[PDB]
Amino acid sequence: VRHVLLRQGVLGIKVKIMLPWDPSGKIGPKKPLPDHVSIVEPKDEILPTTPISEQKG
Amino acid sequence: GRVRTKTVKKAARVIIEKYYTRLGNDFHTNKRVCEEIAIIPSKKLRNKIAGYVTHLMKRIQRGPVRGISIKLQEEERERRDNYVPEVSALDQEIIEVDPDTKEMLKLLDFGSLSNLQVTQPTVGMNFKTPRG
Amino acid sequence: TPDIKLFGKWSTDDVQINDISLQDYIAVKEKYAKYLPHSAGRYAAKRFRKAQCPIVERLTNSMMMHGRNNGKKLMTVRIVKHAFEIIHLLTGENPLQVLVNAIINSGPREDSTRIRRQAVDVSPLRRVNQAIWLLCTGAREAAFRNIKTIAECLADELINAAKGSSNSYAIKKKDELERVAKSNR
Amino acid sequence: QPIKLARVTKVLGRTGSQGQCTQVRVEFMDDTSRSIIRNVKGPVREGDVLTLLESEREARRL
RNA sequence: GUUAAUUCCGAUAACGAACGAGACUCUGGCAUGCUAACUAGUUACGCGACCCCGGUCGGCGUAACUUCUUAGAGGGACAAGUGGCGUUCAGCCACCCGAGAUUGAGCAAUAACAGGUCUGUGAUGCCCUUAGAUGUCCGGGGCUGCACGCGCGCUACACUGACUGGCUCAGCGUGUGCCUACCCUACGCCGGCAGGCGCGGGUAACCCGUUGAACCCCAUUCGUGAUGGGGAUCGGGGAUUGCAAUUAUUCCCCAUGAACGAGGAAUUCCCAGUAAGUGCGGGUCAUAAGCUUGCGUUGAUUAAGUCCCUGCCCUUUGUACACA
Ligand SMILES: [Mg+2]
Ligand SMILES: [Mg+2]
Ligand SMILES: [Mg+2]
Ligand SMILES: [Mg+2]
Ligand SMILES: [Mg+2]
Ligand SMILES: [Mg+2]
Ligand SMILES: [Mg+2]
Ligand SMILES: [Mg+2]
Ligand SMILES: [Mg+2]
Repeated sequence: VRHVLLRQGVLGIKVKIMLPWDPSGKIGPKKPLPDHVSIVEPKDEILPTTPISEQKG
Repeated sequence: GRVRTKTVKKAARVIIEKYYTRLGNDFHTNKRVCEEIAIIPSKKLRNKIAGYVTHLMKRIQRGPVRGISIKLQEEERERRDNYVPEVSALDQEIIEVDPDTKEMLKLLDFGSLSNLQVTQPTVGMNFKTPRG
Repeated sequence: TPDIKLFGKWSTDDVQINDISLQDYIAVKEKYAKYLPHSAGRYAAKRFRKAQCPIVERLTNSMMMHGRNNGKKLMTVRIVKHAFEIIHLLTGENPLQVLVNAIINSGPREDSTRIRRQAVDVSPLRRVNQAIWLLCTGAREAAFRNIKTIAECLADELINAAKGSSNSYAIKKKDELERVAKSNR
Repeated sequence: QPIKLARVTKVLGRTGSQGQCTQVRVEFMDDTSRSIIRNVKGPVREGDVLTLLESEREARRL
């Protein structure tokens, strides 16, 4: 919130800027939003239909 | 009112869609499973999401759920679509034929057939609904 | 006395509730009778948890009114105790039975309301509440600006209400409400 | 006009201008086959007895 | 249909979205479990004091530990389990387990008022004044004036009370200053009191302080009398603050002892540790609480509903209104 002094009067300036989320915390805050539910992707696994072994050592 | 919001419900549907094998019936198990798989900032939202996960899993164990894509139910739906019977119901030994249909088939090229049966016409013309 | 409970020096049993309509809403027999009418609370949390509150505790709670006496529950426990003493030393019966008979006789069976007024029969819990309010109001009106103390007035009002001799203010207001409801129906 | 007891078997809804009267279905405990509908002031639950001064009146169902 | 909610289910010329609500933060409670402790203690011992082996000690000191103390990470509650209602969806009620099955506040959308503030600003446009000043400083007065009416509050109208003694329990807090000249006070004497005189402690879990607060409890005196209820008005005196109290600054003592006998039309606030009674801290403060803001004690009546009044939010309808 700042003031500027023109010749006819005085004007107020309000600048509100929402900072984006970052994991590092330099460009914005570290904590994510309370509404954003970050869900990771499941890895592609192949179900084995034949029982095998991996004996080593 | 203990009504779950869209940030609970859509996230819970995504969790059950991606991790149907991991989740289960017990609240205190699949709550920790959702804590592991999903980045939830707050415990209250985590509990809401886990409770709606338990409720949708109860809905899945009861029957099919509309807004979900389960691999096993999709495979069952694909199997029921790809089910083919033994003999066709279109192949019939006796086919009922109305006399005006017999007249139009006679004026066409296929007048006499092997497995048709011309029936008597339904006498008494009362087919419309009474008014009012 | 581990098995049977003693309300001060008074027995829990031998308290016959005459009206079967007021059987569940008078909590005096075999479960709800305690040593003192004082308690912790929680009875005003749910709607029908007020019915499970014992009737001597309800009289103890309804007695403290009119500004200068709000929140003196030990003091009105003393009042109710000395009033039960005066009830026994006058009538020669169980003060609990006298109070139950006073509630049954002082409770109006009908009232009238705006649906011009139409008369309707009241709930039994509402009837217990109205009786507890009316006998307390009559006892306080008899005790205000008088040599006769509050314990003597409450004892006399409970005994006159159990007798039904139409000398009690609660019995008079009960007959007035019943007569007005008999008129406008 | 004798006095009859009646047990609440079904509460219907709030009646009155300010919403202060419960519309109540009552079964008579003397004659169990006859049952009526009356407006009742006060907190009413299912399964309690009212002491009706007369059984002949009946409230109008809305 | 449901919800405190444009909260969701579901339909669908809409799809994809956004603010708000929700989500969030603090507060309140449950964790005999983790971390902690000579600015909190606990229980055991060793002594000391007293009473007839045992009991008390906030009397002293130390041995493990954190239950009480404080504050950190966690956890715990989600309509999860059951029985019903419901398109068997969204959801609703009750019950078991349980410290909780709606704790309370903050934040709070678009659009606007010609709402308040130039007397918060060295935020400010324009106008006025600018030396005999609307600038600034000093002395006195006023902001308190009193035939009248209104509003927020305090005291009460008493016996469920007053007076006099005895017992007995708190939590918010605050406390020695940049200018700044003004702190909280223990303890010992003088005085009935307001207060005064000296040694100390405290920049604060160290000292005030185990904050010995009131309401309440117990026992006398009173006896329904405008009474020992109530203390307005007023006279005489004594102290503190300040340069200065007169139009009594406040406090203390004696005395004077009014209306007020539960209040008309009208109307305010509220439903659980809530209203009300009751006292204690901060702000204004040199002197100072009938205000306000927080905290603690005792602690209920009635209600789990409704649009009847006052209003608000959707849909439809009508308009000759659009400063509506
Ligand atoms: Mg009296
Ligand atoms: Mg204006
Ligand atoms: Mg001056
Ligand atoms: Mg003024
Ligand atoms: Mg006046
Ligand atoms: Mg006096
Ligand atoms: Mg006097
Ligand atoms: Mg002020
Ligand atoms: Mg018209």
